[PDB]
Amino acid sequence: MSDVKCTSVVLLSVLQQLRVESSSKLWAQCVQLHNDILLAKDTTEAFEKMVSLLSVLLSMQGAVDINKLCEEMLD
Amino acid sequence: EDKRAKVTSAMQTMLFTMLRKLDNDALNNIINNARDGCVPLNIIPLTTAAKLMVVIPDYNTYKNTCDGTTFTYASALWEIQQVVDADSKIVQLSEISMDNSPNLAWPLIVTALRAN
Repeated sequence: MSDVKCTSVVLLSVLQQLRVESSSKLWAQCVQLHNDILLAKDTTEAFEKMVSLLSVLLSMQGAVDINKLCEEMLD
Repeated sequence: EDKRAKVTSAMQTMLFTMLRKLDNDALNNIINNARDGCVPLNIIPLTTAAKLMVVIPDYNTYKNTCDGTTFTYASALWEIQQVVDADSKIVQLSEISMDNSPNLAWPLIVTALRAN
């Protein structure tokens, strides 16, 4: 569960560099969702907060095109 | 932001690498659910029966995703009570059948609650 901490630390920064540190409420919830994941001591809670955190990035209609990111992977 | 735009791609390319490799079903479901245009509209709620808005773009996704009043998403269980249409106009379950498809206002928007 080294990875799940680490994905989490980088998800927040991806959202941070998308200038949602202005976001105040969106940010605050992510900050404690990221904080609760770091403080986890099991896999489910950690994936359970992890699933919520990432919902944010996917709900931003223009934050980034996942099709074109995904199409960038194996090309 | 131009050079920033390169370091931007490196971080969130790397992120979906570390997400494909995480190999969770919940993460991989919501990630690929979103790739064919089926994305969340609010944060996923873990709390007891809190609000969940998702966008469904076509009937294919629909009859792939909706079991009567129960819609499976995020390796979880979801209970609905609000399906509107593209022209923000509320729909009903029975009306989203295989027999009404082309007349309706896709995409549809389901509102959902965690299930006991």
